[PDB]
Amino acid sequence: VRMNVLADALKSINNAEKRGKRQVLIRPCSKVIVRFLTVMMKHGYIGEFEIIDDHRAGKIVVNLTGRLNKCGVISPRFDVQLKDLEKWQNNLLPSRQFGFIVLTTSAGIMDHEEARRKHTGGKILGFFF
Amino acid sequence: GKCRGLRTARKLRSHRRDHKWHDKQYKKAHLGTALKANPFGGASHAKGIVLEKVGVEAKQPNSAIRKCVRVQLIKNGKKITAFVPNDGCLNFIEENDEVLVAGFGRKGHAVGDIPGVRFKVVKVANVSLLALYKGKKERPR
Amino acid sequence: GRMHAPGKGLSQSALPYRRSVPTWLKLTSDDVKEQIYKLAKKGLTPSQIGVILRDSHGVAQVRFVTGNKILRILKSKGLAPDLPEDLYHLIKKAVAVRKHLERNRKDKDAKFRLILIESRIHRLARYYKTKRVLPPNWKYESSTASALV
RNA sequence: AGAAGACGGUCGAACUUGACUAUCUAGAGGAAGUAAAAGUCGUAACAAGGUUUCCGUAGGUGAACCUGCGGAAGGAUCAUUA
RNA sequence: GGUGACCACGGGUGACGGGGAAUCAGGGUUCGAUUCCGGAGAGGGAGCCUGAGAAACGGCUACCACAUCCAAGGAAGGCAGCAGGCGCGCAAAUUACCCACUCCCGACCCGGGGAGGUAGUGACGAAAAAUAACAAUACAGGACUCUUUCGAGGCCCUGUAAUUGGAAUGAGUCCACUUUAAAUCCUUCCGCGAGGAUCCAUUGGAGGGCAAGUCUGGUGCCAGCAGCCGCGGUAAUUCCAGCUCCAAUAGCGUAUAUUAAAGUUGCUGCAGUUAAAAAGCUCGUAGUUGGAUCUUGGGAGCGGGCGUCCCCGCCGCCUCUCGGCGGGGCCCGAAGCAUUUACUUUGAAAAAAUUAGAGUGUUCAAAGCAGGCCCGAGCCGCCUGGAUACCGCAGCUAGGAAUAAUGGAAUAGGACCGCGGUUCUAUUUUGUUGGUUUUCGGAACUGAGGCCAUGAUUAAGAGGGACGGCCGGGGGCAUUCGUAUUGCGCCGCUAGAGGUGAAAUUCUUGGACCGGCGCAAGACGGACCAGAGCGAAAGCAUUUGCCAAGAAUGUUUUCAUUAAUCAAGAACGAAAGUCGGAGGUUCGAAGACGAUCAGAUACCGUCGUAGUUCCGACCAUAAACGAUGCCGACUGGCGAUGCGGCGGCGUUAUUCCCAUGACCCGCCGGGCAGCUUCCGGGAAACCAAAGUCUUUGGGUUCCGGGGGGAGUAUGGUUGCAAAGCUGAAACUUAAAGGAAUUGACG
Ligand SMILES: [Mg+2]
Ligand SMILES: [Mg+2]
Ligand SMILES: [Mg+2]
Ligand SMILES: [Mg+2]
Ligand SMILES: [Mg+2]
Ligand SMILES: [Mg+2]
Ligand SMILES: [Mg+2]
Ligand SMILES: [Mg+2]
Ligand SMILES: [Mg+2]
Ligand SMILES: [Mg+2]
Ligand SMILES: [Mg+2]
Ligand SMILES: [Mg+2]
Ligand SMILES: [Mg+2]
Ligand SMILES: [Mg+2]
Ligand SMILES: [Mg+2]
Ligand SMILES: [Mg+2]
Ligand SMILES: [Mg+2]
Ligand SMILES: [Mg+2]
Ligand SMILES: [Mg+2]
Ligand SMILES: [Mg+2]
Ligand SMILES: [Mg+2]
Ligand SMILES: [Mg+2]
Ligand SMILES: [Mg+2]
Ligand SMILES: [Mg+2]
Ligand SMILES: [Mg+2]
Ligand SMILES: [Mg+2]
Repeated sequence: VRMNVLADALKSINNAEKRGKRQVLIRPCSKVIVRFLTVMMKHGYIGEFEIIDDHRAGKIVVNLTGRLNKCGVISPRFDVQLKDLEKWQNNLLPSRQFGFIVLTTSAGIMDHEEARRKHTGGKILGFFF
Repeated sequence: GKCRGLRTARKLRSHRRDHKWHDKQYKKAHLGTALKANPFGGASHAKGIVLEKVGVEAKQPNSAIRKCVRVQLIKNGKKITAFVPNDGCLNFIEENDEVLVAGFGRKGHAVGDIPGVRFKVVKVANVSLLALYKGKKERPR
Repeated sequence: GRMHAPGKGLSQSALPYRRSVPTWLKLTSDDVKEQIYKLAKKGLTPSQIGVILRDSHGVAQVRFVTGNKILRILKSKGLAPDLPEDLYHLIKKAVAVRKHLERNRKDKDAKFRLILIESRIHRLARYYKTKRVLPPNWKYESSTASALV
């Protein structure tokens, strides 16, 4: 069933941007969704998303742009110990020149660059690039 | 698909464990059989006594007689055919003469022709065929 | 796609944004709790009350009119049933399957619909044991079941 | 003080007979496989393989085999012309 | 009583445990008997003395197991100390010299140490590194310059030769010295010590993988070659030889264990339409996995780029009931404690060697750890090192609270001198000690009040549960009918008919076959019947009744995380098959004959047993097949149809309309299906899904790792038995196979 609500959503916003779809809604919604999408907003990977408030769960509607090649999700949230952060961002991103492993540490949800500035580890969620 | 979860380190380990008794190359190595079966008791070469000289008929596409030796190994008393490599060297080896027999390179496969002959002769009465068939060291007497 | 059947259907109820009462309604939190009250008294299930109250009567949802949901209104006054209405509907059903199985020992079909039903019972039961509405002891028994309805 | 000694008890190698399990092997004679690869008797299969083929089960048969029943198409018909 | 599939218990090991090793894009994989740490045993056990300290083996006591001398009464035996030998063995050193170094025991500066060092053996292995260089010729060439080219000047070159030529050196040998303990070895050097014919480089190759000759001899499917592919049958690029070349090269070969290679064990990270492969189906305990939802925006400042936009310290809470740095504060000392963790970050602790890696003319390097210097040595001495990082998990400490669980108030409770009643008992206090009773301080208990905006998040395009009107060859149990079929009864007429690539056994004037009318028994439910229906899969169709059960839709019905998949364990499971029983309609293994055929113990015929038919037990398998696990998400079209709903625009009917109902036209959910396409997949065939996969991981179940041997043997278990389930190896084997292509033969 709905186990992981990212994988759910991120499939459907990778899986639109292939078709070139202009915008998409994501059915279940969550806090973690919002908080990881707002990360994608900063590096440009999407445009402004506007969350509907069906009284229950939430829907979102994501303005897409052309720019997202793929976003995916590492499904079990392994615990990343900062020394490993490299070994991951080697084998999970296309280059050292862009690509963003979104993860979730002590000091909020954020990309790997921002966990490195603050010097924290924590749990991998996914990656967009 | 695969089990993929996070407290699944065992279902995984124990999965990748048994699905090696379906590997062939480990069930030689880790089972028992091999050490029990190969006259060469896990041992690179072995010494044995030449009990007679036997020509073997090669596998159809290539007709020829191969010129091997029935050996009996010391350590086991297990018998053997070993193809005496290189031309006219069977001529050297006489009966009841102590030979150091090594493998063929296929470790169990019989090589090419020589149907069902894993072993090749190397030494003969502490000499080495390579020295004899070159004519460097003569036959001892 | 359902617990125990292939049919992967969806047909469900669906409420609006709005929750605030819809102004037809007179009654008030009291006169609804006066009425739930008299229906449960007469002998109806917490579902069945919610029913009578909407078709004939007026309340979209009790929950919105009063503070709490029907069961709590019965339970906090002590008109609530012995076991959950939701469960003895399965038990009553089981005992009905039992009966004709006991006359017709050929019905292979009835011998899921029993096994399934039994299993949808046990399954239910063992949260009602962790949510602690049932005491940690009660158990099905075929024999004692027919009585329990 | 005090040796040799003797009654008792305790750990207990050892020896004798059972039990188990492990491992390893002796064996009259019997039946497979493989080799392998050129003998005889057919010709089962692949072409509509001359009998669409195959599964399971059964029964039969010098041998492939054959025949029932239920299947399968991996067919030799994606159709049969209200 | 304790342990157990979070896999105990049992068995095995080519198992003394760590520290590391070689491998290695990241992750592992195997090895670690190996000098450092930890353990054990001295043929095996047991017991012993003695000892602080031992159950001590360079003690002894037996026994067992071994074995020596003998005067035959007796006696002495323990190398898994060092040397050595034997046996085993594919597989491993000298009866060497010594306390000089490091250390230890002693009563001890003084002896001893096979601990240890030093030699010898020593392609276990690692480092460095000769096996020649150079001038001039003779030439053999080729970039400037010169020449139309041929030629030449020549700064450039390089090939072979003459060695023309001397120069240089080491390998050796050996005066001498150092070394050391005495040597040896090394480092130092006198003296001798290079023209190849020497001071002499070999091992495999020379078709390809794979760098290197269809050079030349010989053999001629032999010998032989060839890890695989292969060559060899009279010119072999393949054998044996010759010459030439290539690779590495002082090393180099084959023996096999093992790692990459292996995206062929796949955590990262394989696969399951057909290639090896998804249980027949379903339930289901462990396990794994599980929606959303709860402090924030914002404030105050310092600092980058009147305000706006990045960048920092702040607004862990509570306590102060607790310390104190006659009444104090001030806040640290204590604890509510981080709900209870999981997580993350910082410490501390992590034996050295190894490792990573600071520093360093070991002549470099493996190494070594020193060295450097100051110094003309008058300095009678200075200066610096012996860096650091990692060190899993668990354990310890401290920050953070991103996510994951987990917790707290609901048949009432937190606090609020809120108040009392009951009891308790501590101790200050009555100039001291006892008694009684108090006040008070702290428990415990408990009457009765005040306040607390006093407590339930929502209902999942999750689930569970109620109700509604349909729906459906879903299941059972009754009941009813239909034909044909054979059987018989009767009657009519008459001689052939059935069967067939043709015929006969067969049935028949004892009148068969045919015709008619009657009964019979059992079968099976024709057309209607469909990419139509239902169930789980086996699955499921004459009428009617009854009996439960179910999907779907409908639903501002209720419950509220209850769920998915699931080892283990259950329910059902064509046919065939088996025990019971009932029945014998046809068909029909087996079985009998006729033909056909070279034969047919086959097909094609004619009989007909078990069984197909029923009721009762078992069995538990299919090509049980969509050769597609189940749940969950997403991505395009377009047509149709089953059900339910909804809406509309029709009308036939049907009535005055209606309600309907029957058609039409839409929409909506979930069903069975179709086509179409450069989504995107896909080896290919193909596939709305086999799509979302090097852009690798939504959850989870099963399961394959070349083919056979083999679904065999053996073991276990179930079964009355067929058999079912679990399920090896030796051996052999190079492809077997799959998808598509041309062929070519049906
Ligand atoms: Mg289920
Ligand atoms: Mg096949
Ligand atoms: Mg052993
Ligand atoms: Mg010994
Ligand atoms: Mg000891
Ligand atoms: Mg002892
Ligand atoms: Mg000794
Ligand atoms: Mg050796
Ligand atoms: Mg020594
Ligand atoms: Mg070396
Ligand atoms: Mg030399
Ligand atoms: Mg080659
Ligand atoms: Mg490997
Ligand atoms: Mg790799
Ligand atoms: Mg594979
Ligand atoms: Mg299936
Ligand atoms: Mg009919
Ligand atoms: Mg099972
Ligand atoms: Mg059956
Ligand atoms: Mg039957
Ligand atoms: Mg019977
Ligand atoms: Mg017949
Ligand atoms: Mg099967
Ligand atoms: Mg697939
Ligand atoms: Mg993958
Ligand atoms: Mg295999």
